[PDB]
Amino acid sequence: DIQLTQSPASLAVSLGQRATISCRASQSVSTSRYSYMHWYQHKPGQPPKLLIKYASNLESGVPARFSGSGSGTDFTLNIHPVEEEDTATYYCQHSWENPYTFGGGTKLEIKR
Amino acid sequence: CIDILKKISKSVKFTYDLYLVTNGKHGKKINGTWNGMIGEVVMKRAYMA
Amino acid sequence: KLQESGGGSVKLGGSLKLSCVVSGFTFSTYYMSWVRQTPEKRLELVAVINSNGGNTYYPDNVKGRFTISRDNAENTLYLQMSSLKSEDTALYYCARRDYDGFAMDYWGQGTSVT
Amino acid sequence: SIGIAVILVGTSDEVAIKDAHEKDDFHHLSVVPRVELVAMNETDPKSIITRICDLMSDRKIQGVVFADDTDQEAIAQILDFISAQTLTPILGIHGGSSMIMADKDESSMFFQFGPSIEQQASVMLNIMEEYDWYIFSIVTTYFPGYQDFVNKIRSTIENSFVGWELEEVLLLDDSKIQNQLKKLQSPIILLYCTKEEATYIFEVANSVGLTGYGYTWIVPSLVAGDTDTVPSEFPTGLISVSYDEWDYGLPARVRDGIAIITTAASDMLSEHSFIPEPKSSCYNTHEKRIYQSNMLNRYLINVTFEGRDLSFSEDGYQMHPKLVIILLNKERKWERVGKWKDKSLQMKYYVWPRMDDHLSIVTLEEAPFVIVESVDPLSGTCMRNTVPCQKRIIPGYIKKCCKGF
Amino acid sequence: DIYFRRQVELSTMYRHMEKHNYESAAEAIQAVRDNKLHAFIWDSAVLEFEASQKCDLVTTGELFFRSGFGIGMRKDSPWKQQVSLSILKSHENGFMEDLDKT
Amino acid sequence: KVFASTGYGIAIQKDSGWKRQVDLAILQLFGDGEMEELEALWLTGICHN
Amino acid sequence: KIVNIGAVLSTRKHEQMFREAVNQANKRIQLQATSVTHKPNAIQMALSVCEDLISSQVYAILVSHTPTPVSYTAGFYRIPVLGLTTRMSIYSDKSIHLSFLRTVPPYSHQSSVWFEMMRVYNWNHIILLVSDDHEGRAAQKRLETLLEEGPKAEKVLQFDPGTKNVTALLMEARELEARVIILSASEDDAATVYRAAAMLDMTGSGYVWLVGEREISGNALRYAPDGIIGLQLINGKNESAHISDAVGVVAQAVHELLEKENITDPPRGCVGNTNIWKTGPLFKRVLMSSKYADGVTGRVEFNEDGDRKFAQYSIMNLQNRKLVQVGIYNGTHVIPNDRKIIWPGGETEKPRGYQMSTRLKIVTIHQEPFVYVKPTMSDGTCKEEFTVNGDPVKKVICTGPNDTSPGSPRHTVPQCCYGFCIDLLIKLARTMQFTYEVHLVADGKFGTQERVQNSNKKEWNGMMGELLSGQADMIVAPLTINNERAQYIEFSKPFKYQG
Repeated sequence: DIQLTQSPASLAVSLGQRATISCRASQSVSTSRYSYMHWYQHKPGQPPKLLIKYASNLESGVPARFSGSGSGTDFTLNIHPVEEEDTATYYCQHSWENPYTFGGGTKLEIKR
Repeated sequence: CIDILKKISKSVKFTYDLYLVTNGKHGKKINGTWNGMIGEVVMKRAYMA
Repeated sequence: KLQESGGGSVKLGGSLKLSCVVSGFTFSTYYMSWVRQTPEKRLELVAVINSNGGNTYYPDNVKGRFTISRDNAENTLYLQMSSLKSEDTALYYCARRDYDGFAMDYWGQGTSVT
Repeated sequence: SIGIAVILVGTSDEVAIKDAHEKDDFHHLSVVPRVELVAMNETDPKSIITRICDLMSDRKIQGVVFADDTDQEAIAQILDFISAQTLTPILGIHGGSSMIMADKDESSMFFQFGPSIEQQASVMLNIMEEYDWYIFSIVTTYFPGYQDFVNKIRSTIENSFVGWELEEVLLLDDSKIQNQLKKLQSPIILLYCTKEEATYIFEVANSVGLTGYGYTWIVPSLVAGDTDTVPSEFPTGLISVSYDEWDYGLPARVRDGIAIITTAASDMLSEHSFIPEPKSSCYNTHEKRIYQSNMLNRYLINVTFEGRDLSFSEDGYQMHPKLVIILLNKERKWERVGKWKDKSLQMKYYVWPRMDDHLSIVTLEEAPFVIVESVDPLSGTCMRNTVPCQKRIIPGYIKKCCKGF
Repeated sequence: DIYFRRQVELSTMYRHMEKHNYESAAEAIQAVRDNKLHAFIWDSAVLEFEASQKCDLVTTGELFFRSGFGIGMRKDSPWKQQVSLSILKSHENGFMEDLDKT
Repeated sequence: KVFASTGYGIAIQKDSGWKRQVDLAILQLFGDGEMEELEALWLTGICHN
Repeated sequence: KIVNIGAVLSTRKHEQMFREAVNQANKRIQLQATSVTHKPNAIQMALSVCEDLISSQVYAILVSHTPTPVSYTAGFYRIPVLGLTTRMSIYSDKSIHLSFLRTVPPYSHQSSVWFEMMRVYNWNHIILLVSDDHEGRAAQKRLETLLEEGPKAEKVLQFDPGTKNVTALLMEARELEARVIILSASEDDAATVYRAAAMLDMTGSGYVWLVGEREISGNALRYAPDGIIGLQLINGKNESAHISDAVGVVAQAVHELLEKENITDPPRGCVGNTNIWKTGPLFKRVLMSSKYADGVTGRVEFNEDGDRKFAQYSIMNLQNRKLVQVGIYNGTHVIPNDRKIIWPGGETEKPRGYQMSTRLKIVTIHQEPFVYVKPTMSDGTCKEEFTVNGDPVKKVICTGPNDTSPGSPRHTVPQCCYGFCIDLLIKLARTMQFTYEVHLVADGKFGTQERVQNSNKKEWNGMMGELLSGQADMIVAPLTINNERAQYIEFSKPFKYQG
């Protein structure tokens, strides 16, 4: 089975930085013309929604202080610059045929 | 070196004329002016040495 | 839109009905889910449904330990689990899915099954 | 439960349809073939689009295959536009459906069939390696796709040990064409054109004087067009491949496309809970078609049935088809040469077919005068400045690499 | 490899030497002393150095190529003429021969 | 052992375009070894060895 | 002799001016005007396509705004078309045979004017960025045709459309010795480069910038620095002028055509009949030979694609949010004199120059005796090594690869150098030259032109690949000279003669 894993799962950088969060897995999933992972991010307790559909496809009512790239077995998300409401845990999902494959979770704080 | 020139004339498809050095030997520079084959070609005739 | 109804404390090997009130959209053409959030934050699965009620799908380790029923007219999904061991103590989220639809667009708040 | 249509235009064998159709080979996996039969007689691509829109492609059936018996070309564009607007798959079976070899954008589907032109160029080399005979000249028309396989074959020869050469590639379409054909000294003239183009060039080349006995031509079936005609001017003993669908007939290709749809459906539905429903109106969907980034060609490109991996490329060219190599005749339009199946060449008699200059030479190996090596294991032939041996298997084709002083 | 590919007369031996080809010269340098290797082909500039330096090897002469060691630049550089002029200047003092001594 | 590293070269002054043709033709001529055979025709002595 | 003509048009006013142009071109031989609306949907255009083909007397169809789901049917019946509002280069492939004799050029033909910019400039330090698309690839082959005759500076820069990723790619372009930037992409990628070059200060002094027309939109216009020189096609929007000229060209065509033989009209209705109507392409041959003396848009003539014969180009300079129209390009004739050019560095003059660096990279492999790769000291320095006369030999840093061993690409090692040609470069840099940079090649190969297996590409490897890719600038090595390396790479005088 493919398994997503996230790195680094816990960190805290100051304001206005290039907050890059990588995610790794075993097999290449993004093949034909669309990429395959949905970045989820939300605070602990509350469900803020998806923010990136396939690789960088933003959703309704999102900030512009982040981006997502990567291919093969290594995608990533890069928050740049860094907001003040960035005390949330971020998540990865592309499933497979095989029902649903999840990653871990990256909790981020703001240095002060 | 004549047969070398014959292969060059076959490769780049050029004809020629085989003129000889009559004055000077090889380009001895006299008061800044070459004689010889060098003073021949520096007279701008598009010469070949 | 979505709000997890129930959960609570279950005994070892016990059964629990997991409900979720849905307000805003219909069931007979739309697609939802049930995922699991451990206290160790290991994202797992609870229930896989169809977009039209239809059929369902069972995740492999929890297969045979739950059943799903969709009452489409009253807009509340039902989920009756069974044989809940010590390794199902986790926060469970109900989430509406996409039109693809292996992404999720909407979410419930989250029930807590101990 | 997959609503499938099989559609034909004329010359139907409906009992082979009734017979092929085995439910026990679809032995209760997730799906059952809800099959419906359509027969037509149309030269009418407009009503072909409209009534199929009016059929259960809007209402019930999510997947359909299609066969023909003609040589039409716009069926490619009909494929491309239904692929452009509808994720419903349409497939190519026979006639002007497998004769469709057209490049396209990343589509929703393709009229998937057997071989490519790249496979035909490779087996054309494999025959010229095996039957010890040497290409030096190609001609082409302005058909899109001419130069890729040309640059392929010439660069493929440049990496081999022994080497074919090349006189000329003639990109063409003023009857001084005969004077450019006068410069061709190869025994092999490869050609990319159409059948009416071929018959015109056969009138031109027989007006040159380079006719069927001296310099033999080699075509693919797309140049031959229909594989069941000598229209006007076909010279004797020419070479062509399509061809294993002729060995199939109707119900083998029915068992091909039906089981490919049912398998690739269970490929998706192996872990997916459902299948996307057919959209209620083809020319008025326009909101529901964008609900599915389709992407099921991951499961369509890798389908194996009865131990046969019907695997395609990205443009739906089958990676493992069978190739039947066929000669013409003086009286017939095709007879036989042999077969080809996925880097396996099986030809008849290992004798170059012909219609005195050659002299059978008997000899014994004695170094340094005669040195007999074997053939190279990577290719199967002799090197530069070596000649093939012929020694009796005690067929006599033990063929080795003779050389020496 | 380029010269033995383009000359088809020894192409049989070029196919034979294809089967045992090496990655660096320092391998064949050790391998002649390993005495599993009959002969290696190289420019004389390194060969007569190693014959002079370490010990216990010979060469049979017969300079097949007779070539030089230029300097590689991109085409239409502004650094051809004056650079080759300094090449002449390094020749016109024996400083080339000085580094040859050193 | 000699005291110079010098070389004879064919000269055309300013050689507009033809320099590119002639130098690749020279490297072509060295690329086949007929130059060595021309040394066997011209530049071979008897009493050295 | 009455001839119908279809015309897929958006509004009824277009069909009215179409009918009036038909009556004006009925001066000669009669014409007939049928009115075709422009369908909003693709499949409905393919629905209503041959309800106008019931009238078989239509011999040409005008189209407007993609017209893909209607142009195929006309090329399927070999009808000569005019794609009036086409800026797409996919139809410029005339091997599809669903194309038309050209109006105004689709996009890429302005690059000929970009090649004629060196008739003003003769610049030869020019960098090209291409967004990876087929239309970009067609512009690539257009520039390669334009170069073959100079401004032959730099090959290409590739770009993947759909990501931002500019700075990580094109940070190298700050260093590549040239000042001319040519953009060929979408408008959104144009805004992405605009903000990233603002972050990189790549739109400062010296940096002259060249764009096309479709990059110029209001999203890019907010991010365009004031000083960019932009192009604009003359009569991009006067559709009715192209309508009346198209009526005059087809009336010239049917003026020639009504004096011919073997007319053989199309079938009435699209179907129920054969589809190999033979006088289709012959009418397109007549339309290929049809000319036009003068019109409201000027003299309409045809190139090999049918293109418009010195399509004039209004040129603008964005100076403080206002596109000041610089003047008119007309083929051989140039933007004459009239308006002052503000350049994107606050400059008033054209920067006629570039940046010949005093820091070049000299990359080579290890080769005894001429190179002895020595490990550095404990502080990363060199051991003081003496001659036979005690002279300190110059040990400069030969910055190695990430290999200490081939297969462990981890140890990016300093490895200060030792060898014969080291002192030769020391001599040359003392005499003439600069503070260099030295790297050691990873694979350690001389490298041959090996065939890549990706549909007939052949790429030099090793140092030959590095110098051809610009990773190295000077190659000092004990390397022989063959014709093969001399096919592309300039060689110096052969220093050490050898055998």
